[PDB]
Amino acid sequence: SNVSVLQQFASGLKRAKAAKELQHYVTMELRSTRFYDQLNHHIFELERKGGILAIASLIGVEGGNATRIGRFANYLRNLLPSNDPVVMEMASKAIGRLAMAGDTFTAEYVEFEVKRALEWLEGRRHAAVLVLRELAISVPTFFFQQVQPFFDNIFVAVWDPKQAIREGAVAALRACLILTTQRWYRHTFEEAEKGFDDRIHGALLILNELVRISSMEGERLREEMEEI
Amino acid sequence: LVESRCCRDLMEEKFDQVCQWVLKCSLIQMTILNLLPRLAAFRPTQYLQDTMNHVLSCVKKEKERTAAFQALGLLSVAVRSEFKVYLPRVLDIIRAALPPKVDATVFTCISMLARIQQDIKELLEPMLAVGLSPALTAVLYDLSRQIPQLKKDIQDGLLKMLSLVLMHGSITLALRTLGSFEFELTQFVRHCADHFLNSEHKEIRMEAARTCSRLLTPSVSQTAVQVVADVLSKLLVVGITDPDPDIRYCVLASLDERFDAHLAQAENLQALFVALNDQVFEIRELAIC
Repeated sequence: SNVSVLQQFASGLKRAKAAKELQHYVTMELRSTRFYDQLNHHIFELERKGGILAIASLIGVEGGNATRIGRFANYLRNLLPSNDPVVMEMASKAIGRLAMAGDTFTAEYVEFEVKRALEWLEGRRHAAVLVLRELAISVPTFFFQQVQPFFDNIFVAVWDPKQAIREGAVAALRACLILTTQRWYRHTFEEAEKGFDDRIHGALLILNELVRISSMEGERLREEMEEI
Repeated sequence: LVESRCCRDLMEEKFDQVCQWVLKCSLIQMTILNLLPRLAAFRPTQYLQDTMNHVLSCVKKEKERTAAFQALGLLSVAVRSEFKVYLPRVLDIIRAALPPKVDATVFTCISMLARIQQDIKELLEPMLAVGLSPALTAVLYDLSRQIPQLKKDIQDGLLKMLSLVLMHGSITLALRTLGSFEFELTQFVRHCADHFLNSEHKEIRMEAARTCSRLLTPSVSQTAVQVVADVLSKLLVVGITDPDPDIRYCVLASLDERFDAHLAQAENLQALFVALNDQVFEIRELAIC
């Protein structure tokens, strides 16, 4: 039971990874706990894509309510400090998926993550934008606890000399703007105008988000074109 | 509210940046093209002409044709009079671009610009030789449903390409097209019973089973009853003697309630009776129903 699971985890870490995660999730649902935790810890310590995928696959299948939330919280903060390669984006998504399970400690974990991400706001600003977007997508209600500091932090992080950092900041700002519009407009317009007067793509991206939010007529055409 | 108040100023500022940063800044060029469609829809002729010229300049530029193609289509949808005479530049640019064959954005621009009836008459030929892609089929299907100007011409072009494609994985798309939406057919279904009997590809067989049931729509003359009963036999045998259940599962799923009057034949019944004693439950559950 444990030897096969350990062998499958190593094979997935090093389409094979996706197949192993699906098989492990099916096997876990059909059905030991200590062996899975030790294998996950070894995968997380060592590789990076396999450990995050295995944790994400086991999330929402085994049924961890609070015990699994605490263990995943420590692991999630371990990979948050350093912005690893594109594989680490799955780990942030896995953290968001775990935070969206609806646990008692999910509200406290989201608040702690938001405060940590605000300090970070390019291995820190870019990671914070993706983490903030993941939290907003998974828990839009929890992302509205502190929205004023997020806008101020985003207005300063988007001015940094980077290219892909503003891409995540625009997406994070758009997600925050979408949540606000679903239920700050003056601050966003003034901040964009101040930066408008390196500073080319960022200014247009902020303006594009405001235009799409203000008028959704053109957004439907873009969505229809993408689908077709 | 707030955005609608400071909209002309933003449009004026956006126009200045695009006009000034013409060849100075790929990040800004990608952002400028995206921002233009947002400005064109929200703020609708000096602005339109400048935006079209900037899009036209970036249309031939590298790493910007795909962005410009979507931007031009968005502007055309916002105002039909603004792109009434300026659409020919897009058509002329894509006239020799398709015959020469990157092509994914070409179909998207046409689909976005489509949503007057004489330009699509000759434009079908360049699109036909562009290639057999789902985007091309989806765009053509959308044009036919939204604007059925020449339904036969779109049907003739699709049928002609389908006939020659099956004459000799890429073929699976052509089979999908015939079974995707309605067409204007007993010669196809007879040869359609040959692909899954000879091709060893499992993927082509999955679509082969699906298209046979949907293409059997003509279901009191003893000329079509014989042929429909023949093509039904092939699927029934395949659905029980196939190695993997994935092909078998879709065969019986296609044979839905509608074929109640066609599955009652004694020879056909023996095919179904075997499926009750099957190794996997997913087929047994379908067979008993």
